[PDB]
Amino acid sequence: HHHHHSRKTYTLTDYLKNTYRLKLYSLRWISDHEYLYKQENNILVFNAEYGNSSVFLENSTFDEFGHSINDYSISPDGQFILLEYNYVKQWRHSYTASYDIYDLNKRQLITEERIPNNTQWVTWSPVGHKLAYVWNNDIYVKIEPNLPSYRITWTGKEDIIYNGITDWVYEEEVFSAYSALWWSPNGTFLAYAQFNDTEVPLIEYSFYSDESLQYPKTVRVPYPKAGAVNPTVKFFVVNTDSLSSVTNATSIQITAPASMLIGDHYLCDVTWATQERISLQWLRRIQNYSVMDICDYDESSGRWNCLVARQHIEMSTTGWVGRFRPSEPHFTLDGNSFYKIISNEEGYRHICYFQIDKKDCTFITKGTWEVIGIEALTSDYLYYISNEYKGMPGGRNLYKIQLSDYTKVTCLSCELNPERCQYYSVSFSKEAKYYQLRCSGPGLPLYTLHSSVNDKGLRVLEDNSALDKMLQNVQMPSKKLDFIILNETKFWYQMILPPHFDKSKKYPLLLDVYAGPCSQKADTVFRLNWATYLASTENIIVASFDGRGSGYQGDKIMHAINRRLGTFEVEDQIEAARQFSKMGFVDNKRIAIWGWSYGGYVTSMVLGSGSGVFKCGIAVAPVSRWEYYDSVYTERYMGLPTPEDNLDHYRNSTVMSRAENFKQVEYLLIHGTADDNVHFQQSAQISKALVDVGVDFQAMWYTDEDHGIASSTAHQHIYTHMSHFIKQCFSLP
Amino acid sequence: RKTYTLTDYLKNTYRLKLYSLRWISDHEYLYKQENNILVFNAEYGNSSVFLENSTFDEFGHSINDYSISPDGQFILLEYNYVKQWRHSYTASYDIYDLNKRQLITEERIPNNTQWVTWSPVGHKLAYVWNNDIYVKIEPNLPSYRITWTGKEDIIYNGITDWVYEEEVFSAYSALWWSPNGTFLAYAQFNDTEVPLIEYSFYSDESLQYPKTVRVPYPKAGAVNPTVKFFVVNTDSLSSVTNATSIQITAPASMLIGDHYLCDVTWATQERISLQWLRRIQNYSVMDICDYDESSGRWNCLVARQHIEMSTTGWVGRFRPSEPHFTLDGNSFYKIISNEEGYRHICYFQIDKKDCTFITKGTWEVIGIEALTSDYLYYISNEYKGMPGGRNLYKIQLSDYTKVTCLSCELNPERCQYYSVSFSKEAKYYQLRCSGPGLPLYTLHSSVNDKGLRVLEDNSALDKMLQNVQMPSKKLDFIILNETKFWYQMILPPHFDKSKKYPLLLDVYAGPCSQKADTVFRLNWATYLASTENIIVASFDGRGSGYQGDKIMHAINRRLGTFEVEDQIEAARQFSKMGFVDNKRIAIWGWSYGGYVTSMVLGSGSGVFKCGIAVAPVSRWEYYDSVYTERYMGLPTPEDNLDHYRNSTVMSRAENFKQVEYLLIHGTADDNVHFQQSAQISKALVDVGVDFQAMWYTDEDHGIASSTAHQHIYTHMSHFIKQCFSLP
Ligand SMILES: CC(C)Cn1c(CN)c(-c2ccccc2)c2cc(OCC(N)=O)ccc2c1=O
Ligand SMILES: CC(C)Cn1c(CN)c(-c2ccccc2)c2cc(OCC(N)=O)ccc2c1=O
Ligand SMILES: *[C@@H]1O[C@H](CO)[C@@H](O)[C@H](O)[C@H]1NC(C)=O
Ligand SMILES: *[C@@H]1O[C@H](CO)[C@@H](O)[C@H](O)[C@H]1NC(C)=O
Ligand SMILES: *[C@@H]1O[C@H](CO)[C@@H](O)[C@H](O)[C@H]1NC(C)=O
Ligand SMILES: *[C@@H]1O[C@H](CO)[C@@H](O)[C@H](O)[C@H]1NC(C)=O
Ligand SMILES: *[C@@H]1O[C@H](CO)[C@@H](O)[C@H](O)[C@H]1NC(C)=O
Ligand SMILES: *[C@@H]1O[C@H](CO)[C@@H](O)[C@H](O)[C@H]1NC(C)=O
Ligand SMILES: *[C@@H]1O[C@H](CO)[C@@H](O)[C@H](O)[C@H]1NC(C)=O
Ligand SMILES: *[C@@H]1O[C@H](CO)[C@@H](O)[C@H](O)[C@H]1NC(C)=O
Ligand SMILES: *[C@@H]1O[C@H](CO)[C@@H](O)[C@H](O)[C@H]1NC(C)=O
Ligand SMILES: *[C@@H]1O[C@H](CO)[C@@H](O)[C@H](O)[C@H]1NC(C)=O
Repeated sequence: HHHHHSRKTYTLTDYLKNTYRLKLYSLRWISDHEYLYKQENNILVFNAEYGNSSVFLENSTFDEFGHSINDYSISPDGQFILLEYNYVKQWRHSYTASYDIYDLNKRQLITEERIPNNTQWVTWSPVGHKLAYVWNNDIYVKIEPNLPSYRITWTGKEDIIYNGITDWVYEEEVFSAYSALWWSPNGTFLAYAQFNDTEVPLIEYSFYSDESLQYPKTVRVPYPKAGAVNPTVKFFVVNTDSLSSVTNATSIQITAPASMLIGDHYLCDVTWATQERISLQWLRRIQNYSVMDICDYDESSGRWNCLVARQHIEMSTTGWVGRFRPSEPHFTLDGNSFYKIISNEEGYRHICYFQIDKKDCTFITKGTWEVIGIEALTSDYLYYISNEYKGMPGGRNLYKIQLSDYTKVTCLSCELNPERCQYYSVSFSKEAKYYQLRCSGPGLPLYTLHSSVNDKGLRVLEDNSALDKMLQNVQMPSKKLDFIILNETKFWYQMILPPHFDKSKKYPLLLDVYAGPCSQKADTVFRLNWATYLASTENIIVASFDGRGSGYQGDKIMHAINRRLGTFEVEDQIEAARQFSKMGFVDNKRIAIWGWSYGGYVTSMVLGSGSGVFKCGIAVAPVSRWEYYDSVYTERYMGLPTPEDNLDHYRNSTVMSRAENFKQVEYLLIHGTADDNVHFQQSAQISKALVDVGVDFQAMWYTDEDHGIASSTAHQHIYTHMSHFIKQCFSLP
Repeated sequence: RKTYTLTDYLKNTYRLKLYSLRWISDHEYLYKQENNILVFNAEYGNSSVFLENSTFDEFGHSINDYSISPDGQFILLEYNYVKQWRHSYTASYDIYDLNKRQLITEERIPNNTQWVTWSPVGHKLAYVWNNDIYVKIEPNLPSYRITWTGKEDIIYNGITDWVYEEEVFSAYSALWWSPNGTFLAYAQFNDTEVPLIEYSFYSDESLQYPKTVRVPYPKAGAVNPTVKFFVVNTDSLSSVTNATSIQITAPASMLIGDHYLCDVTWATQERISLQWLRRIQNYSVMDICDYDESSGRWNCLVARQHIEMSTTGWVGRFRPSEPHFTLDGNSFYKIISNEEGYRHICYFQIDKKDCTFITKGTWEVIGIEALTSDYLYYISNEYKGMPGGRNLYKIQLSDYTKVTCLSCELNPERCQYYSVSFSKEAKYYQLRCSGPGLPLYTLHSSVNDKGLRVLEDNSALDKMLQNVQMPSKKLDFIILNETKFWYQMILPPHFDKSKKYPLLLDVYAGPCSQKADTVFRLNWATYLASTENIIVASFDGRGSGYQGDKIMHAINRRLGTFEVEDQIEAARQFSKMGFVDNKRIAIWGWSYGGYVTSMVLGSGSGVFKCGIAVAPVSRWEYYDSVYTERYMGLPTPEDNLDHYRNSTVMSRAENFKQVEYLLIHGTADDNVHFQQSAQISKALVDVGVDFQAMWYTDEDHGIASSTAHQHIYTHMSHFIKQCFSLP
C-alpha cells in the first residue's frame, strides 16, 4: 500500500544510462525567416512565421553513400550541402574529417576535385557558395565546388606553421575554435591568422592505443607552459575574387601595432565591420593592455591600412582585460561605430558605444550587474543577455535596449515564465526578425520561437513534458540559490538539496568546486548530473560557492584573485564550508570537497590547507603547479614565472608543497593519461609528493583518456568509482 | 606480547647480519667492519687493518665501492654512482697506489664510466666509456683505445644492451679477460634496428616539461639486437698503431638465422669457450676456440662443437649452463638435463661428443661451485628429496660413487639451505645457510674438512625475536596427478588448527620459479602472519624449477595455462585443510606473479575474493623477445600467435566483476612497461569493472625508492585488511 507516493529516486544508473533524457531544440537559421531541424534524421526547413515544414533533405538521401554522416552544412544560398564524415576528434574544438559536396538544385554528389581527406577545417562564404579549407596546414579556396581548389598558402608545416587553423594554445585559450579563417561579409576577402610554433617546446606523453599496438606511441604537442616560448602570429587578408590559375594569390599582411610588436603579444579578436573594414584586437603577453585596430581596404593600392587615429586601447588597472579575453565588437551597418562590453569605472561590465574616430565611449547600460553578451544589433535596437533581473548574478535574461533612448530598456524574457525560467540564451534569425529563446532553469528547459517585430510568442518548440511526466513519482532533489555576506559583500551559493529536506537533520555535504577566475558555479540552471544522484539517492547535499575570483559580479570580486591563484578563492571555499555548517543542517564530521581541472587544484589546495573542515576529497585532472599549465591562461592571472615578475607566488602556490597536510584527509586523485590540457604530469607530481611525505591516498589513472574523460565506458567508470569513494567516506552503505 | 609490525618490516627494526667477504688470495679475505676494512686470515682468524675508514676523508666524495687489484698494489675507488637498469650503472673512478699510499691524478679514468675490471692477475685495467673499450697497462699511464665504433643506444662495445643485461648475462659488462690477463675477450652489440620503448619521466617538481625516455627494447617477435665477439691481445698494444681485434664468428648452425651469445668462459690461457643459442632457444652450440700463434687468429674446430638441445622445451634453466674446465682445458664439467629430464653434472672430453653423467637421480644439481684436481664441489637439492633445500656436496673424481655431503649434517634443524664461497684455489670455504633457522655463516678448511669457526650466528637478531610473537613456516607437498608439488605457509603465531584463518596466496609461478623453500625471511608475509593473523602461502606448480623437465617444461609454449590452473588448485587444496576461511582467500604477485594473479582473478574459478597485481605482464607481445620467446616461441601465425592471443589478461576482463582487484605499476618501469598495466585498466574500464589502482611516478620495476617502497606496502596492507574485514 504505497498510495502513489514518490518512492523512486534518481540513481547512479539513471545518470550513467541516461534514463531521464533532456530534450533540446537545436536549429540553424538559414534565412531571416526560416530555420533547419532534425525530425527523425530527416532535415526539415521550418517557416517560423507559420509553422509549416517542408522536408529539406530526406534521411535516406545519403548513406547509400556508404559512410556515417557526422554533420552537414548548407551553403548560404541553399544550393549545396557539405557532408562531414570520417570525423576524428583532436583537441577541444579541432578534428579531421572527410567531406563531400552534394548539389541540392541538381541532386548529385560532386565527383570531381573533391575536398581531400584529412581536412582540418572547411567553410562556406557567408553569401553564395565559395569554399575555404585548410589541409596539411595550408589554406585552399574553391569558388565553385566542382572546380579546382586555389592554393592560398604554401608554408604550412605540421606542428610548426599553421595557416588558417589555430595551434594548441590559441585553440583552447584565445579563439575557442580551430578555425583561424574569417570571410568578409560578402565573401570578397578571406582574413586569416598564421601561427608559428617553431620554438615552442613540446609536451610529450605516451599513447597506448588498442592493445594491438606493440610499442606505445609518444604524442608530441607544441604546448607553451607558463613562461615558455609562446607561438608568434601573423595576420593576412587575401582577395578571393582576383585569384588566378597562373599566379599564386597575394596575401596582404596587416602588422600588429607598434605597442604590440615591441614584445610578446597575441591576436585575440578578428571582426569584420564591413565589406571593406575589419577590426583586430591585439593583447600583450602581459594581458592587461590590448589595442583594437580598425583597418580599411585601400582600393587603388590593394592594401590594408589601420589608421592610428582609430586605434582603441582597452587596459585594466586592477587585473587582466576582458573576462577571459577582450570582448568582441558589434558594428553598426556602416561600420562607423560599434558596441562592446567593457568594465565601467565601477568594475562592472557594460555595453559601451564607440565611434570609430573618438577615444571616449558612452555606456548605454549601467548598474551593479553585468552584460554577459551582445546577441543582436539592428538599426533600432540592441539585444543582449544580462544578469540584471532581481540582482541575481547567476540568472540570465534577454533584453532589448532602444538605440535612440538608453532609458527605454525592455526585458524580453523575464516575465515569460518567471518561476520555471530564469536562465535564458537566444538564437536570432539572420536579420533578427525572429528569435529562439532557450530557457535552462530552474525548471525544465523550455524552447520557444519569437517575432522580434512586436516581441510576441509564436510557439513552444519543446516543453520537455515527456521528462516532466517521467519525474512525477521520482523523489528529485530541489535547488537552493542564495548568498552570504562576507566583508559586506554578497557571495552566492547553490545547494542541491535531498528530497524531503529537513533542517533538523545533519546531512553530509559535498562541496563541488570550480572556483577559477570568472567562474560561476551558483546559478538558476537545471541539471541532471552526478550531484542530482547523490542528493536524490544518497541524501548528500551538494553545494557550490562563488567566492573571490568568481565571474559576472564585477571586477572587485573577479580581479580580487589577480596574481594570486591558490589563495582567496581557495580560502573562500573553506569558509563556504564553515558557513554551511553554521546554517545547522550539515554534519561536520562528513564534509567532502571535489573538483575537476582548476576545481581539482582548489580541492587539492583545500585538502592540503590544514583547515580540519574536510574529511575527504576527489581531484580529477587537477592543476598542481602553474608552471605546468599553459601560458595564455596562466599568465593572464599569474604574470610570468620569473624572479622579477611573480615566480615567488608561482612557487608558493603548488599543491605538492602541502603534501604533509594530506595526512589529515582522505584523497582520491584521478587523471587521464592522454590529457593534453592539464597534463598527467600534474597529477604524477602530486602523487610523488604524497609518496615522499608518507601519506596514503586513492588513485586512478585512465588509459588514453583526455581532460574530459568522456569515453562512454570511461565516463561511467570514474563516476561509479567516485560514488564509492564518497559513499565509503560518508559511511553510506 | 608484541607482533612483527608493518613498520618493523619497512624500517628494518629486526636486521639480518650478513658476513659478506671477498677472497683476496687462497687464504685471505676482506671484510668491512662498517667503519673499516680488514684483511682476515682464513687460517688463524687474525687480521690487519687493510684500509682505514678516514684515509679517504680527504677524497671529499662518498665511496660507494672499492676494488683491489689481484696483486694488491692498487685499489680502485668507485664513486658518483648512477644506477641504470638492473645491473647497469655509471660511476667515477680514482685509483690509489698502496705501495705509495697516494691517489693517482695522472691519465685518470673518465667520469661516466660504464664498467671497470682488473685483469685476473697483475694490475691491468679495462673499462668502458661512451660504449667503447679502453685498457690501461698501468694505472698512471695513457689508456689504449680498443674500439672506435661505440655509439650511444646503438653500438655497445664491452657492455650489454638492455635485453642482454636483463635476460642473458645478468650483468652490464661484456668483457672477459683470459686467466692471466693476456687477452681481453669482448662482445659487441648492435641495436641499430631494435625498436625503442618510450615512456615519460616526470623527474623533480622543477622540471617544466616531462622528459621522454627511449630505450632499445625488443618485444616478442621484434627485431633483435645482433652480436659479434672479439679477442684483443693486451700484451702487444701499440701507442702508434690502433689495437687489432680478432673476431670469432658464430657457428654456421647459428649464422643461418637470429641467434644469441649466451656464455663466455675461458678454458686455458689460449682457449676460450663460447655458447651460442638460436633465437628459437632449444638449440645451443658450444665453440672451443684455440689461439694460433703463427696465424694470429682464433680457431673453433667444428669437430669440437658441442650441441645442447631440447625436444621438450628450451635449453637450460634460463640459459645453457656454464662449463667448468679441468686445468689442462681438455675436459669440462657441465649441468645438462639427463635422459629423464633431471639436471646433473655431465663430464665432457673436448674432442668427443658423448659425455658421462657423474651425478644421477630424481633431484637436480643447482650449480658447480669449485673444481680441483681431485674433487668437484656442487650444490644440489638431493637431501631428503626436498627441491627447496640446498646442500654442498663433494664428488670424488677418481670414484663418482664416493660423494660426501659437506653441509647436510652441520645443523639439520637450523640449516637446510646453503650457498658456498670457496677460496681462490678451493683450500677454504665459507658456507652461508639461509634457513630455515636464522642465517649462519661459517668458515671451513677443505683439506681435513673441519669447521674452523662461526663467522656470524645472528645471535643478536635471536635475542630480539624472543620478545616478538613470530610466525612459523610450514614447508610440505600435496599430490596432484600422482606427482609432488611443494608449498610453504607462513603461519601466524599461536596457530590453531581448529580456527579458520584468512589466506593470501603469494605467487610468482614463472618458469623455473621456486617460491617453496627452506629459506628464512623477514618480509611483508612475516607482518601479515604475525600482526594480521593471515596465512601467507606459496606454491610451486607446473613450470616451477629444480624438479626436472617434466614439471618445468609443462608450460612450454603455453604460458598462462597450467601454472595458473595450479595456483587455483593449490588454493582449493589449502581450503580443504580446514583452517582456511574460504570466504577470505586472496592472491597477489609481482612481474609474472602479477600476470598469474591477474590471470587467476580473471579465471572465474570463484576461489579468490580479491587480488593485487604489481607491475604485471598483461600479454606476452609486450614483454621482451629473449625471455618471452624462450617459453612462447614467436608470435606469428606460422608459430604461436594463437596462444599469445589466448594468454592475455585483457581477454578475461569480464570475469573481474567477481573479484576486488588492485593494480599497481611504476610509471618508469623499463622492464615490464606501464603499457602492460595501462591496457589491463583500459580493458576493465570497457567492460565496466570497478577496481583499485595506483601508479608510482618514476618508479621502475622494483618500486624500490625508500618512500615508494613504504608507500606501496602500506597501500597493499590496507587493501588486504579491508578485503579481510580486518580493522
Ligand atoms: C576559458 C576557456 C577559453 C577554456 N577553458 C579553460 C581553460 N583551458 C578551463 C580551465 C581552467 C583551468 C584549468 C584548466 C582548464 C575550463 C575549466 C572548466 O572547468 C569546469 C569545472 N571545473 O566545473 C570548464 C571550462 C573551461 C574552459 O572552457
Ligand atoms: C630470470 C633472470 C634472467 C631475470 N629475471 C626476470 C626476467 N626479466 C624476471 C621476470 C620474469 C617474468 C617477467 C618479468 C621479470 C624475474 C622475476 C622475479 O619475480 C619474483 C616474484 N614474482 O616473486 C624475480 C627475478 C626475476 C629475474 O631475475
Ligand atoms: C509554406 O506555407 C505557405 C503558406 O501560404 C505556402 O504558400 C508555401 O507553399 C509553404 N512554403 C513553401 C516554400 O513551399
Ligand atoms: C578517401 O580515402 C579513401 C580510402 O583511403 C579513398 O578511396 C577516397 O578516394 C579518398 N578521398 C579523397 C577525396 O581523396
Ligand atoms: C618561424 O619562425 C622562425 C624563427 O623562430 C623563422 O626562422 C621562420 O622563418 C618562421 N617561419 C615562417 C614561415 O614564418
Ligand atoms: C608558388 O609558390 C611555390 C613555393 O613558394 C612554388 O613552388 C610554385 O611554383 C609557385 N607557383 C607559381 C604559379 O608561381
Ligand atoms: C600590466 O601589469 C604589469 C605587471 O603587473 C604592471 O607593471 C603594469 O601596471 C601593467 N601595464 C599596463 C600597460 O597597464
Ligand atoms: C670528473 O668530474 C669531476 C667533477 O665534475 C672533475 O673534478 C673531474 O676533473 C672530471 N673529469 C675528469 C677527466 O676526471
Ligand atoms: C649495425 O647494424 C646495422 C644494420 O642494422 C649496420 O648499419 C651497422 O653497420 C652495424 N654496426 C656495426 C658496428 O657493426
Ligand atoms: C684509429 O682509428 C680511428 C677510427 O677508424 C681513426 O681516427 C684513425 O685512423 C686511428 N687513430 C689512431 C690513434 O690510431
Ligand atoms: C699468459 O698467457 C700467455 C698466452 O699463453 C703467455 O704468452 C704468457 O707467457 C702467460 N703468462 C705467464 C706468467 O706465463
Ligand atoms: C625447437 O622448437 C621448434 C618450435 O617449437 C620445433 O619445431 C623444433 O622441433 C624444436 N627443435 C628440436 C631440435 O627439438
